[PDB]
This record gives sequence, structure tokens and C-alpha cells, in this order.
Amino acid sequence: ETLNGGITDMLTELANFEKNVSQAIHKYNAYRKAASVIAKYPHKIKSGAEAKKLPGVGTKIAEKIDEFLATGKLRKLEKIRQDDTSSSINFLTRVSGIGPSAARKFVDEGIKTLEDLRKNEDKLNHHQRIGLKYFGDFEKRIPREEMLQMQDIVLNEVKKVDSEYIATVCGSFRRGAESSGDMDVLLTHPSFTSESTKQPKLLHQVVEQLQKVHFITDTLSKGETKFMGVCQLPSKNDEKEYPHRRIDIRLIPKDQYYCGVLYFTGSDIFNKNMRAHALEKGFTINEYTIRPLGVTGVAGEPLPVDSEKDIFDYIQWKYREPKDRSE
DNA sequence: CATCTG
DNA sequence: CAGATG
Ligand SMILES: Nc1ccn([C@H]2CC[C@@H](COP(=O)(O)OP(=O)(O)OP(=O)(O)O)O2)c(=O)n1
Ligand SMILES: [Mn+2]
Ligand SMILES: [Mn+2]
Ligand code: NA
Ligand code: NA
Repeated sequence: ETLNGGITDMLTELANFEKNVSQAIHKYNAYRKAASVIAKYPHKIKSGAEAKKLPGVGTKIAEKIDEFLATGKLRKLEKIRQDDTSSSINFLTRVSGIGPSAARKFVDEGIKTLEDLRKNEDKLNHHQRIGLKYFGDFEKRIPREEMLQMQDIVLNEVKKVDSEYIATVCGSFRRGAESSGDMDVLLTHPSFTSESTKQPKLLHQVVEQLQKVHFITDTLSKGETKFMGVCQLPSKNDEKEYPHRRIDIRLIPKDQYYCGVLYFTGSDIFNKNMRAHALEKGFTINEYTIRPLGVTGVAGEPLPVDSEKDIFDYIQWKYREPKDRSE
């Protein structure tokens, strides 16, 4: 956790680059198990050979660990930090819409910067365009005090459209968090479930409402159940308009709201121990359901949940206020 | 995983 | 349809 921090980190840079610049997934994958093992490892790796000793740790990695331990640095790491090509790919990639794949193409065409991007707005698609338009705003975190106004909004219009809607703002917002990065809304309706055959309108009508009153400004992606957009809190009395914010909205069968709802609330960490404990308590849990684990090895059967309450209970746990879901 | 591009 | 993105 700090004993092998450097090593784990360099390995991480190294891993990252494989995947992003080069396309060495295998190699890339290599750095990752390595870092994961050297991460859990209890002592102070004093050398390469010491590390080699681990699974995941081969000769190459070992070599690296050595040079790194030997001197506060790594050549290859040094060479990568310079190389403008590598840097460019790391940067283009910040644009929502551009991944490595694409980060690669554009570079090979000469688009390496933001400007390049603007000039070549033609080669970009819709999402990327948006991303480009809001690069800045995209990176600003969401101050909790804003979230409240936002939540305040979605929740009223959702209501107006249908009294039966049930929206929940999950995420870190939901977890206490002073600021968050995106707004995720969970959505269900009594009239939408496991079996029931669809009702896309369910998701569409709200989306519309939101843009009706101008809270949603753009559409990144709109499906029958998942919507990815951009939104903004109405600028008050002209002087300080708000940044454009990322927002996702998801339709869920009413029969698996809470699992989902619970689940998005995270944190990853809160998740697992819950999952793990659930496993003890004789269960199973995922994004949509909880299930009584048979003994034959495994087994299913969607336990019936009417709250986050019904869940914990299952696993015979203490109901965790959202804040306390930290880990 | 669900959505988009091409 | 494979392949990309979040
Ligand atoms: N690959 C992933 C990503 C997320 N999650 C969970 C973690 C919380 C939830 C949605 O949260 P995000 O917006 O991804 O993150 P957050 O925890 O809300 O953090 P923030 O919004 O501050 O970035 O999904 C998961 O199980 N697996
Ligand atoms: Mn989030
Ligand atoms: Mn999200
Ligand atoms: Na990106
Ligand atoms: Na293939």
C-alpha cells in the first residue's frame, strides 16, 4: 500500500502505455497482474530476483524493477514521457468520445491537439464533437451544492410526467460526496419489469421533458433504456451561467431497481464486501438481483426485494446509510 | 453492457 | 455485422 508503491506505479505507467500507445494487450495485461501481485505483497521488495519469485513476475518485469530500484528512474519510462506521440495519445483521449483507437488515427493524421481537433471538426463524430465543445466543462467536477439543484430538477419534472415514476440519484452524490463528476439517475416504473414487454416511452417521455424545460442540452446517446446526455442548470440572472454537465439516465424494471439502485450507489469497495458477505450469508448478488445460493455448487432464484432494506436483511446485515457505504 | 458508426 | 466508446 506504500511499501511497494513505486513499483506498483511504474508498472501501472508501463501497463497503461502498452494498451494505449502500442496495442500490446498481452503485455499490457502482463503489467497489470504484476502490479496486482507485487501490490498485495507484504514485504519490501529489495530486488528484482526477489520479485521474480512472484507469479506474474517474469524476467522482463524483474529487469525493470531492478533498474528502477537501482536508480530513481526507468529509461523506457523516460523515453515514453518525452515522445510526443505517446503524449498526444494521452491527451486526445481526454475528449469524451475519443478512445485510444481513435486517439491513434487522428494522430497519424496530424491531429494532436485541441486546435487540430477544432480545425478538423469534420473528421469527428457527434459525440466527439460534443466532447470537444465541452472539453473544459467536461473536466470540472460537480460541486454538491449544484447536484442538489439538478436533482431538484429532474425529480420534479419526472414527477410531473408520471406520478409513478421512481427516480434515484445514485453515485457519490448519493454517497455523501462533496462533489461528483457525473449525475446518474436510476429510473423505474411499476409498469416495467423482468418479464413485461418493454415500454420505451417510459424512458423517452422523461428525456423529452427534461429538454422541454431545457435542462438537457445535448444527446450523447439515446437508447431504449439508456440515455447519455448533457445538461445545465439554468443560468440565473445573467452573469454566471453554469458549466455543461454529463448526465446519464437509465430505465430499470421495477423488479430490480434496488439491486441496481444499491449497486450504482457503490463504492466498488462497499460493493464487494457486501457481495462477499452475501456469499457467506448463503447468497448471490449482482447489478439486478440477489440469489439464494444452492449447495450443489451454485444455483439461482431471484429473491424478492422492495428496498435496499430487503437486501441487507437477506445477507442479515446492518442497513448502511448511504454515506456509510464508503467501504 | 448498451449504443453508435460505418 | 465487428469494433469502439463510456
Ligand atoms: N466499472 C464500474 C464502474 C462503476 N461501478 C459503480 C461505482 C459507482 C457507480 C456509478 O458511479 P460513477 O459515476 O462511475 O462513479 P462515482 O462513484 O459516482 O464517482 P464520481 O461520480 O465522483 O466520479 O458504478 C462498477 O461497479 N463498475
Ligand atoms: Mn458518478
Ligand atoms: Mn455515470
Ligand atoms: Na476520452
Ligand atoms: Na478478431
